[PDB]
Amino acid sequence: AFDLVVIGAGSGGLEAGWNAATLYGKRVAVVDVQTSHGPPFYAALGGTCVNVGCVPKKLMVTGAQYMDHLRESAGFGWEFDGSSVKANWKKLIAAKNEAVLDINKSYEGMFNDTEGLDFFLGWGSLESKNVVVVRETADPKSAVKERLQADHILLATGSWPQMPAIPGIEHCISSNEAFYLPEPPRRVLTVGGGFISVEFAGIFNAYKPPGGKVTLCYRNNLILRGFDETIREEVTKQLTANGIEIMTNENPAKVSLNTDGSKHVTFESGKTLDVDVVMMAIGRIPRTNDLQLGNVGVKLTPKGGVQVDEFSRTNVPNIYAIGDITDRLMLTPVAINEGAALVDTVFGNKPRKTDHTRVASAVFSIPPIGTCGLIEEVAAKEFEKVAVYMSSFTPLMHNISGSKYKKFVAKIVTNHSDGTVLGVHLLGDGAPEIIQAVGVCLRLNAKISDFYNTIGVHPTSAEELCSMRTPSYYYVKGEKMEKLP
Amino acid sequence: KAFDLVVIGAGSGGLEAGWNAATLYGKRVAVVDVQTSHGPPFYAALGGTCVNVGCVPKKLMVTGAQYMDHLRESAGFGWEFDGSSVKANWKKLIAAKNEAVLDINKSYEGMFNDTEGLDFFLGWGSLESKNVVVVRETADPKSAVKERLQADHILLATGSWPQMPAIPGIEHCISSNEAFYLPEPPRRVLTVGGGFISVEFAGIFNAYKPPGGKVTLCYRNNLILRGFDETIREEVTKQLTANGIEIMTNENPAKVSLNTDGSKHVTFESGKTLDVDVVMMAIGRIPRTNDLQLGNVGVKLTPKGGVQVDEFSRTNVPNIYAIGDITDRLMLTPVAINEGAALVDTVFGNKPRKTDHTRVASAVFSIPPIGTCGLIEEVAAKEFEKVAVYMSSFTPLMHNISGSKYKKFVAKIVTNHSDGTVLGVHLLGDGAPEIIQAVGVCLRLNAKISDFYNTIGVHPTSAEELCSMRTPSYYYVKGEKMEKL
Ligand SMILES: Cc1cc2nc3c(=O)[nH]c(=O)nc-3n(C[C@H](O)[C@H](O)[C@H](O)COP(=O)(O)OP(=O)(O)OC[C@H]3O[C@@H](n4cnc5c(N)ncnc54)[C@H](O)[C@@H]3O)c2cc1C
Ligand SMILES: Cc1cc2nc3c(=O)[nH]c(=O)nc-3n(C[C@H](O)[C@H](O)[C@H](O)COP(=O)(O)OP(=O)(O)OC[C@H]3O[C@@H](n4cnc5c(N)ncnc54)[C@H](O)[C@@H]3O)c2cc1C
Ligand SMILES: c1cc2cc(-c3ncc(C4(N5CCCC5)CCCCC4)s3)ccc2[nH]1
Ligand SMILES: c1cc2cc(-c3ncc(C4(N5CCCC5)CCCCC4)s3)ccc2[nH]1
Ligand SMILES: c1cc2cc(-c3ncc(C4(N5CCCC5)CCCCC4)s3)ccc2[nH]1
Repeated sequence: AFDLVVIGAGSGGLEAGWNAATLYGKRVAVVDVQTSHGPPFYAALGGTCVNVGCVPKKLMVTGAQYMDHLRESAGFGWEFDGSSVKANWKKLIAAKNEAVLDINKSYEGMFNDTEGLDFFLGWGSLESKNVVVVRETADPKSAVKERLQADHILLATGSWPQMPAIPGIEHCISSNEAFYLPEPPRRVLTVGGGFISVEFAGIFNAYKPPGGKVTLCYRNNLILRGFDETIREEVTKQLTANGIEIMTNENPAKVSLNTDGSKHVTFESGKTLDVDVVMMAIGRIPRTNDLQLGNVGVKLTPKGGVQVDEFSRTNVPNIYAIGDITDRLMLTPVAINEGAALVDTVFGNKPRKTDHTRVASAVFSIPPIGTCGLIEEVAAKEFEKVAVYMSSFTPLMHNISGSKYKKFVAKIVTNHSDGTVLGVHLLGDGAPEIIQAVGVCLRLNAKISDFYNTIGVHPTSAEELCSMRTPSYYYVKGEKMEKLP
Repeated sequence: KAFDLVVIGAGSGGLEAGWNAATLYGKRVAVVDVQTSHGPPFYAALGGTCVNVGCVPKKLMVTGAQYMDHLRESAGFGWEFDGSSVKANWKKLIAAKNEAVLDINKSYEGMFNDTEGLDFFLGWGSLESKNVVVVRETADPKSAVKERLQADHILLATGSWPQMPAIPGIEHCISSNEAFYLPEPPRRVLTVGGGFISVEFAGIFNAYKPPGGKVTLCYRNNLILRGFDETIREEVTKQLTANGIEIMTNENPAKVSLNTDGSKHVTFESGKTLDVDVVMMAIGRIPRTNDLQLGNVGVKLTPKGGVQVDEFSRTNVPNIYAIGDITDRLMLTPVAINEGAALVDTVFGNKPRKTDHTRVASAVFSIPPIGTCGLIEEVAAKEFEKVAVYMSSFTPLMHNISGSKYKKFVAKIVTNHSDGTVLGVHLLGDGAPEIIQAVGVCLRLNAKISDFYNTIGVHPTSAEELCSMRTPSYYYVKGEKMEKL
């Protein structure tokens, strides 16, 4: 039967499926490859976010921040036995595991008491345009155990870590394995400039044993591509100031094992480095190869993502795709938004589509980032006159903390014609929390004057966004100079 | 000496006015204050109450006090150290706060020194005549004249002063002013008042008290923090009690006597007794009109005691104005600052401006803190016929792991249900003050509840919860509460 079958019980899949059984009394199947977090498939019921993404990572960052809190407390008069201090990775992971497994179970409970909503363990594939094969493994020639007849098929299998084709890649891990290392690595190399590499660099930096060293490498000049440039250079500096070695214009060429089990990394430049863990975080790719999409001619974009329209529909009439598989904005709240939007269009004539512009996102680096809308060099290309407001203060408390390097950065980008805010980019503690309501402002087509005529809350870092009245420089036609001529 | 503007009180509102008039419109400005830096004998100084004995030093001290929690909470995330080696040094906190405040003092001098048309005068300002501010050596009219400043315009900006009740033994009590300079942290302390100052200091003393210590907060009425949201009022009461602070509602001191060792024997009106080492009165703050000689020129006061002003900060006497705490409206730094800016724009610029006093975001730095903007349920139910109340409250995952399960987060949105416009937002928990800032911008844009829940969330954050409340938890219709329509 089944009005809807969902392949992938993640952020997008679970929302679409719940908004259908409960909202419209439809019959829904959901397929995922595990009931609980962990090896060998890592992602499981709940999604990447719940099992090996946003949720456990936040807890681990929050754990890592305590290295700073402990150090910084001395400036405020706190003393304790310094050389009795121990960062217990194993207690942290155990505490993370129980937190995730609690959510695993709650969804398990959700399924086992909601009619029109049933869950099927195993690997979903596309047999025909109205049937989904639930096999036992990813092997297409493994035992079948269900064949779900479907009116509507939703593809929500998420994304998967990218690995470059070098010798020794088997000895490298991804973020997935990072969540389940039995020991915190003494020497670790995270590969890539993206947010995952940066966040884990901070986590490992906090929990590493004595004699330790995190190194982060990037093949190009400046990490965190696609983020505001001043923020990119500052985060680089502040990570450096907290002991992380940032190693740009380098890329691993091979990886051999040493006689102790550690990794001997050789870079393209000929430079070498011995580490205990090599974590590849060079990209996330859409997870399509186990779905047998060739069997029904489901089309892909030039980059291996499932092509869809503004209503999440493929070339195949009653097959849909949401979340990370579409290779767009890889964010849990967007995948959730797409899932809820997909349903009420199809199962309730409430035609909603998701807005992908001006979406607030964070990066829980130490220090963290918050961002919404366009960066300045992008805004310059589809607007005639762009204004950039910039304020970079060392917060109140870090004069005392001993963490003088912790500069807060606040940047607003406008179409200077009418002063509409196109972008807002924040660096420093609080940024992720500050930016959320900035999302709401941008959605209300807020102008710069709406910010600086708003009365500040003092003392806050957020305050700064209401204290910038005059541009620092402009972009006209795409050119950067200080004064408007 | 002849000037365009003479400002009495070099504080939040005063300085902003003087700086703006001098730097934006090239006017000749004199600013008067009794000290160039913080502390005894006059506490407030160049920079204002906020810089010297207010928002700035109290935040640093709250931040200091938060490390008690962080150190305890770190164990949940695998941090190990000798807990019996932990102790807080109060003199180091005070010393560090002193440096930070001093640098702002030092910075404000040098602003005067380098900006022409903007001069500082040390001493006590007063109205001799409608165009003459007299500066004397002391607050006493009999003291020697130092200057007689001719003025086209006079701005009164002397702030407020701690109200001290007229009970016997009041001499043995202190105010916030002296609390900032205590040589030792009080083992036992009574903070008298239900307002934000008392609460914040109770948290500070709670963290820094020595072994066997006890903070007690008393308040003559039933529930602390009048004017704030009732759930938050009741929660922060629980969370303070949960962290070891004894709350003493419906109680009020009647007298104080000295014990043999120098401690304080408080007797309440109810007859109950309590021994403490410090009694800090924070029962209110009253406009500082004592020493300004307002009767000489006939400046009128409100029946409440503040300087009466129209919406453009004008007194009854032409060319004499007043802003900030002396007007006895919203005793907040940014409001005074906005009032000063609006005043200088109007008088010396060619466009009238006035401070909007509604929908002003504000904070309380309890642990955890409050962030709030707009109306509370009860006030909204008098103004509007139909009122919705969206609510969300839970102990966040982080704190279930931390061990501080008492730390229940609270988000609330008050709406006029007729059109859905947000009238009030209220928050309790980590990052609340940072979150609420951009919420101030939203409300200025007359945002509706739909604009929040249709905005895409940032995950994982506390703020996210503001964009996830789609149906009212209850309603207020025609003034009456009900769980339904
Ligand atoms: C380390 C890390 C940190 C992140 N942090 C954040 C963050 O802070 N904020 C944020 O917004 N986003 C974050 N993300 C991204 C976020 O997790 C994804 O955007 C989100 O999970 C997308 O949801 P989805 O439904 O598209 O895919 P997912 O939620 O990943 O769901 C895919 C699910 O489908 C299952 N599956 C796959 N193939 C099959 C098959 N053939 N048959 C059956 N089941 C299958 C998988 O087991 C998986 O559980 C992070 C990602 C990573 C890797
Ligand atoms: C403990 C405490 C905590 C606070 N926390 C916050 C907060 O977190 N956020 C917030 O927004 N607000 C806070 N406030 C309120 C804030 O400090 C005031 O609202 C603000 O300082 C008012 O500024 P003002 O310009 O009215 O006068 P003030 O800033 O108070 O300055 C007035 C100045 O006038 C001087 N003066 C007085 N008499 C004379 C005279 N005769 N001649 C010359 N000079 C004179 C004084 O020395 C003083 O420096 C706090 C207040 C206190 C007491
Ligand atoms: C019986 C019902 C039941 C429901 C839940 C839910 N958890 C989260 C739920 C929600 N979504 C998120 C992922 C798909 C469901 C839907 C209702 C509340 C908002 C989250 S419902 C969890 C356990 C349950 N047991
Ligand atoms: C040496 C120090 C020095 C400091 C300043 C200022 N610091 C803060 C200033 C501002 N205010 C604070 C109170 C009214 C002026 C004015 C600019 C906006 C931010 C704060 S101006 C200006 C010139 C200075 N020369
Ligand atoms: C610049 C001046 C300055 C002055 C003080 C104090 N002055 C008086 C102080 C007090 N002295 C009395 C003798 C022991 C404590 C008296 C005022 C109340 C707090 C302590 S603290 C503290 C910090 C200061 N920085």
